[PDB]
Amino acid sequence: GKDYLYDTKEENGKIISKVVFLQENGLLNKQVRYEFQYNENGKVSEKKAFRWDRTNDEWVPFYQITYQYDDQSGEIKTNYGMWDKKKKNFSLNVQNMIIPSTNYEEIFS
Repeated sequence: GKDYLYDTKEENGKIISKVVFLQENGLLNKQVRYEFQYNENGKVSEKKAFRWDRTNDEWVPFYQITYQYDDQSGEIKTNYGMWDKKKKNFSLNVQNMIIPSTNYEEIFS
């Protein structure tokens, strides 16, 4: 079965990072690391996700989402890109999607 151990760092009131460990059949492995940055209004502006590379034991960038907010829309506009290991940017498989504002807290995984 799957259980999860979460390690969350907060600076004052804001989550800055979260690591998810997968617990499965008595094993414990790093699964994903999230890092968060915030706009001037204190809302999340950027989420970066890292994979755990077991060949080298290091966090490697995986994807990046940026978030834009609108007064009247009730909607958050998100722009996602995957890490391109040659270009060293998030230019692969770029896609846009809308999150309802009511699901804001789910950004923190």
